[PDB]
Amino acid sequence: CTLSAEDKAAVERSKMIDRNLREDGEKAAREVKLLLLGAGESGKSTIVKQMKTGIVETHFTFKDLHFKMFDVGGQRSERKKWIHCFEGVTAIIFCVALSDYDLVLAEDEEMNRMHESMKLFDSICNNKWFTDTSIILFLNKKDLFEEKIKKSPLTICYPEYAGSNTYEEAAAYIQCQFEDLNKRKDTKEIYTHFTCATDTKNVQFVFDAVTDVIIKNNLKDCGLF
Amino acid sequence: ELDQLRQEAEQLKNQIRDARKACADATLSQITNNIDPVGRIQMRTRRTLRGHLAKIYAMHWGTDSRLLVSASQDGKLIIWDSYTTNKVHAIPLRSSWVMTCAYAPSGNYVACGGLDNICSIYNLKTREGNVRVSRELAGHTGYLSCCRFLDDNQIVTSSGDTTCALWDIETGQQTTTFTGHTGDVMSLSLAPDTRLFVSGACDASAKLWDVREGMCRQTFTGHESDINAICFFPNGNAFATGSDDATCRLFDLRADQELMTYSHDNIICGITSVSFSKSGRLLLAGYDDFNCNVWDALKADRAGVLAGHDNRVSCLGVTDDGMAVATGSWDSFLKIWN
Amino acid sequence: ASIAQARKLVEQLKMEANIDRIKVSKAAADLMAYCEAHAKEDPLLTPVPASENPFR
Amino acid sequence: VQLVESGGGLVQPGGSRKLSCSASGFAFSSFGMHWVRQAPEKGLEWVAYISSGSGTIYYADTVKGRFTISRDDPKNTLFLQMTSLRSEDTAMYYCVRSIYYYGSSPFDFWGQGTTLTVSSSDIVMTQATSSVPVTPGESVSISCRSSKSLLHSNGNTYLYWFLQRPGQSPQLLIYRMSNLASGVPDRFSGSGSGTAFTLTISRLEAEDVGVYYCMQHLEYPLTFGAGTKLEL
Amino acid sequence: GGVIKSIFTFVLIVEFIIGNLGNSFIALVNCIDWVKGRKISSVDRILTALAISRISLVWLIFGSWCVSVFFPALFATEKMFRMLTNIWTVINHFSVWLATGLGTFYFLKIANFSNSIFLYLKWRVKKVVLVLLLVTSVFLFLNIALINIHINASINGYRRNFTRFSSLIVLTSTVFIFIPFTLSLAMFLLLIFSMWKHRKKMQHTVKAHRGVKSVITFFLLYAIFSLSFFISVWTSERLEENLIILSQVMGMAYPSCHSCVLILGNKKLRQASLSVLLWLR
Ligand SMILES: CC(C)CCC[C@@H](C)[C@H]1CC[C@H]2[C@@H]3CC=C4C[C@@H](O)CC[C@]4(C)[C@H]3CC[C@]12C
Ligand SMILES: COc1cccc2c1cc([N+](=O)[O-])c1c(C(=O)O)cc3c(c12)OCO3
Repeated sequence: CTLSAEDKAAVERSKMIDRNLREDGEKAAREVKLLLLGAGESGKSTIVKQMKTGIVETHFTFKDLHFKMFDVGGQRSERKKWIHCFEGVTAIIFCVALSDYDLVLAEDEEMNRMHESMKLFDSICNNKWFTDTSIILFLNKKDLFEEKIKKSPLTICYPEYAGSNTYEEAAAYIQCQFEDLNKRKDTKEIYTHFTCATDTKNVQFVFDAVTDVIIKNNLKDCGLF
Repeated sequence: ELDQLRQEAEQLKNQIRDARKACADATLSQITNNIDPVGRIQMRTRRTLRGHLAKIYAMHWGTDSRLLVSASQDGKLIIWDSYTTNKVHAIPLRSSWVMTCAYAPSGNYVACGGLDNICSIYNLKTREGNVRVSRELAGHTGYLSCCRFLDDNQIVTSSGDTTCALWDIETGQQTTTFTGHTGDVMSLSLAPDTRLFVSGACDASAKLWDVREGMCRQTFTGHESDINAICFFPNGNAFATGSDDATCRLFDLRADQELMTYSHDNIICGITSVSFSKSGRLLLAGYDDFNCNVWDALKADRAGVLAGHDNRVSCLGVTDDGMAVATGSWDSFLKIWN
Repeated sequence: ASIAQARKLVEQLKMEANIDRIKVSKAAADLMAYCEAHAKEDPLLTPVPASENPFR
Repeated sequence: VQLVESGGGLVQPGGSRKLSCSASGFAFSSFGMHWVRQAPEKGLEWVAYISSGSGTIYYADTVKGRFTISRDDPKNTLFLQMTSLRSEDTAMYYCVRSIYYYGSSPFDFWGQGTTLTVSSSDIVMTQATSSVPVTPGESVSISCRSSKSLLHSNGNTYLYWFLQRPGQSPQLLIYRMSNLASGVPDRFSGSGSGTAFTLTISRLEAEDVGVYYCMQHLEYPLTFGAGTKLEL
Repeated sequence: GGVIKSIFTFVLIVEFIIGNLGNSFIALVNCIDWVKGRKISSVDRILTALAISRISLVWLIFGSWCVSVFFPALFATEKMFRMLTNIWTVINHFSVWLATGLGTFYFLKIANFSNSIFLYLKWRVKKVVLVLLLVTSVFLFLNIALINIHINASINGYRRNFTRFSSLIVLTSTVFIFIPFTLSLAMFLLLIFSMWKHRKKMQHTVKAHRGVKSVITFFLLYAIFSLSFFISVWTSERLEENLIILSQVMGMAYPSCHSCVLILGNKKLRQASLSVLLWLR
C-alpha cells in the first residue's frame, strides 16, 4: 500500500477523471470533423447556412451522425502555422464559386479569382498534413454560372479551353481542372458536387462522402488498403 | 519622401550592423573553448502521463515544480501531479483548438488559448470545487501562440496578428499592445525579473519588449525561417530561439547580437519548443524529428538525446528546481525526464 | 499613405541604434560565470542521488 | 455553499431513522462526503464517508453494519440510513464535505446539523489542555498529541484543526497542520514534529472563543480530540 | 493403396513447408515491426495470435506424422491417442475461433448497416471479439466431451475385443470445425453485400479487390474440399487404410493456405513480401 487515505482518494479522483476522459474520447471518435475552406467570396457562408472570432464551429446531426464543421476563413494569419491542427479531420469541404471565373480580385487585377481558388486548392490538397484527407469539393453559385456562361465565355479564365459555352461543357472543364490539380490521386479522393442557394441535397452529399471516407479509413485500419 | 525615408532606414540598419560588428571581438566559441565538456547527458523517462487523446500542443510547469498543465486538441486541460501520476483537474475547454497553456506563479489560475483568439483564464482555487472560467480575454485578431502570467492579475499574450498584448485580468482590457513584428508571433518568454519579455515571430526576428513602457527596446535577426520557440536564460540577460531552419541560436541583450548557433548536419526538422536548464548550461530543444536534443549552451555540442516520442515533440518545459523535463508531444503522451 | 509607417520604423531604428552595448567577450564571460556558479544546483547537468530525486 | 441537513428528532430506542444532507452551492459530485456526530456535552466522532462516485465507503466501528451511507448525486443530497438506534447515538449529526487532490482542502464546510435524541487499534488523539482561560490580545497555543506519528512517507503530515464557536458548526482552521484554510485569519498557525502538535493564535479576539478539535487523516477511522475550551 | 499414400504424403510435406513459410513470415514481420518501434495495430496483433496458433497446429500435426513414420512404436497407445487428440482439439478450436474473431474484427469495422444491434456490436469490437472467444468455450467443452466419449467407446471396445472409431472422431472434429468456418463465410458474404450496397449508393450519388477474389476463391476451395472429405469419411470406404494421412493433411490444409491468403490480403504483409522478394533478387 504505502498510500495515505488522502493519496488513495486522490487516486480515486484521478481514476474518475480517466473514466470521464475515456468516455469523452469515445464520443469524439464517433463525431465527424469537417474542415471548411474557401477563397473569399466563395459560398462558404451559404454552405454553412444550408448545413446548420477565429474559428466558427457549427455542429449538426444528420442520419445519426454528429458532424463538426470548422471554418477558418476569419483567421487572417499564416496558414502553415495552424493548418497542422486540422491534420486528422475526416474530410475537407472546399468551396469555390463558379461565378468567379469572370470576376477578378480587388487587388492584382491581372490575376483572376478562380485562379486564386485553384492556387488555394492546390496548396491544401497537396499539403503534407492532408495526404489522405479526402476533399469534398463544392462548386456553388451555379445559377450565376448559368447566367454568365450564357453571355461571357470561359476563355477569359482558361485560355486553352475550347468547347461549347453551355453549362455542361464548362462545368465539366472546371471540375476536371480542379481534379487534375490533385497530385496524389492514389491516397486521396476528391468528391465534387454542384450546389447553389436553392439546394437541399448538400447535407446528404456530405453524409455520403463522409460515409465513404469512414469506410476507407476502416479498411486502412484493418489493413486491407 | 518615401525614398528618403527608405534611404535613412537603410543607413540606420547599416549603422546598427556596424555597431554590432564593432562590439564583436571574439565569439562565444573561442571564449568557451577551454571549458570542460558537459559530457553525454543520458535521461530516462521517469514518468509517463497518459490520458490525453489528441496531439498535445502546450505544457507549462507550476512554480511548485510538481503541478503541470497540459493542453491538447481533445478539448481538455489536465493538471497533472507529476510526482505521482494523478489528474488533479480536467478542464473542458470551450474551443478544442488550443496552442498555448500557462500556469500562474501563485498556482490559482491556468490560462489557455488558441485559434479562438481568446485567452481563457481558469480559476482553480474556487469554493464550488470545480475549475471555472475567471476571464475570457478577447481583442486579438489572430490565433493565440503563447500566454505567460506576469502575476495573478496581468498576463502577456502573443498572437498571430503580429502583435503581443498585456492584459489586466480583473478588467479584461489590453493595458498595452506591442507592435513591430511583421510575421505571426509564435512564442514569448518572460524575463526572470519579469520586467521584460522577448517574442519570436515568423519574420525571423526576435524582439525584446519593455512591459511598463510598451515599446521594443531591441531587435535580433539571425534566423532564416519562422521562429517557433523562444526561452529566456535564467540569468535574465540572454535568450534562445528555435526556428524551422533547424537551428537554435542564443541572443545576448547587452551585445545585441547572436552568440552561438546550435546546428547539426543531420538535423533537418525544425524546432518546436526550447527551454533552458536551471543553470543555463543545458539547452533542451524539441524537434519535429520526434526527438528532443539536449544542447550545451556554451558549446555547440549535442549533450544528449531525449528520444521516446512517436510523434513530433510540441512542448518542452523545465522545472524551477531543475529536477524534471517534460516533453509532451503529438503522440498524446507526456514524459517527465530526469 | 505609408509615410507614417516609414517614419515609425525610422524612429524605432533610431531608438534601437542609440543604446549602450557591451563587448561580446564580456557577455560570454558573464554567461559562463553564471553557468559555473550554478553548476552544482543543476540536477540535469549533475544528476542528483536517487534518494533526493522525486521521480524515482 | 450551504449544507442543510434534515431528519432528526425523538427516536425510540432500537428504531430506525434517515438523515438527509441537502447540498447547494457547490459541485456535490466531485466532493467526498462525511458524517460527524457530537454528543450533547461531548466532542465529535466520525461516522461514515462516501467518496466521489460512491466507490469508497468507510464506516466507524461503533456504526459498522447498523448504519449505511449513500448519495444521490443528481439530487445533490447525502443520506445516512440509521437502523437499530441506541442511546449512544444521541448526538448532533454534522454533514461534512471533503475534496481530495494535491493541495486540496478537506473538511472545508460543516452543516448546521440535526439533533437525534434516542430516549432511554485506531489512532487516539488526546488534548490534555482541556479548559483554558483566555484574554483578548493574548497568545495561546493549543496542544494536541497523537498515539502514532501522523507524518507520512509522502511528507504530508495529516493533522487537521477545527473551531467550534458557541452554537456553531465546526470551521476548518488548519489542514496538514501547516496550511491556513480559506477565509481564516492569519493569526492562526500550526506546528509539530509528527507526534506532538500545536495551534498558535498570535492575537486573540472574541471570535476565537470556542473549543478546538484536532483530527487525523492518516488512518480513515478518523479520531478527534476531547476539545480544549477557550473562555473569555 | 500405395500411390494414394505417396501422393498424400508428398502433399503433406508440401503443406508443412508452405505453412511454416507463411506463418514464420507473419510472425517475423510483426515482431520486427514491434522491436523496431513501428506502428502496432489491433489487426496485426490478431494476425500474430492467429499465426502462432496456426504454426503450433502445423508443428503438432507434423509431429504426429513423424511419430507415425519415424518412430511407429508408440502409436499402439490408446493414451497418446487421447492426449494428442485433446491437445489438438484445444489448439485448433482456439485457432479457428481466432480466425472467426479476425473476421468479426473486419466485419464490425468495415461493414456499415442500420440495425441498432449491429452498431452496438460495432462500437465495442474488442469487447465483442473477446466475448465471442469466451462464449465459444461451450463449443470447446462440448467438442472435448464428445471426442472423449468416442475415444472411451473405442478403448472399451478394443479391450472387450482402429480406423472406424478414428473415422467417427474425425467426423465430429470436422463438424466442430465447419461451424466457425460457416460463421466466417456468412460474415464475409455480409461484408461483401455491404460493400456492394455502398458502391451502388455512390454510383447513384457520386463517383483490395484482388485480395477479396483470392479470399473467396480460398473459401470455395476449402468448402468443397472439406465437404468432400466429410462425405468420404461418412460413407465412402477404401479410405480407412489411408485415413490417418488424409486426416492429417486435411487438418493442415487450413492453417497454411489461409495463412497465405491472409498474407496476400493484408497490405502490410504484402509490402513485406514484396520487399523480401526484391531483396532476394
Ligand atoms: C480439417 C478440419 C475439418 C478438422 C478435422 C481434423 C481432422 C481431419 C484431423 C486433424 C487432426 C487429426 C488427428 C491427429 C492425430 C491422431 C492420432 C492417431 O493415432 C489417430 C488419428 C488422430 C486422432 C487424428 C484424427 C483426425 C484429425 C482430428
Ligand atoms: C482481402 O481479405 C479480406 C477482405 C475483406 C474481408 C475479409 C478478407 C479476408 C478474410 N480472410 O482472412 O480470409 C476474411 C475472413 C476470414 O477468412 O477470416 C472473414 C471475414 C472477412 C474477411 O470479411 C468479414 O468476414
